[PDB]
Amino acid sequence: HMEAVQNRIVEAAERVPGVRGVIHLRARYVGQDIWADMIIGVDPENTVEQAAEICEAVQAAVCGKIRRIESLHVSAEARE
Amino acid sequence: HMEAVQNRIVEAAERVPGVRGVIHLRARYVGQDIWADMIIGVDPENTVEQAAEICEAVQAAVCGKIRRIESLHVSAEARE
Repeated sequence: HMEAVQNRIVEAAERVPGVRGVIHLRARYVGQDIWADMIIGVDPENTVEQAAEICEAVQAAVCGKIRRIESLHVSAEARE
Repeated sequence: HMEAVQNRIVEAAERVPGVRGVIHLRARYVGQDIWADMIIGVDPENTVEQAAEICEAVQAAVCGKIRRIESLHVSAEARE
């Protein structure tokens, strides 16, 4: 069920270089698939280009570890 | 009606230093009030802190020029 899977999403995101916590994570089942929407924190002094790069990195790492996720949006917000 | 008001939103955003076009703008009436959701473009080499600053700037400039707007979210995406 969901919570197990949410823990796995947060844990996978957090192991990616540049991720400063997961700020928000919304996940829902579309049948047997997961669709999710997430915000990560990032260094405020990172450039927008760097923030985008970490987001794709997170998107790839999470999709790679949790196979049932068929849609994942990752966006970023300054933190710390 | 709406389109007039959307033109005014885009025009106000675009006069703010650091705004590289309006990428997306969703506006709806909640009665006589406007609630809107917008994405601006920004220099990819700006820092996340700078991108946030321009967003607040846009939020303030648009709310100040279009009085019926009672809710406005501004977020940012690298452009050019």
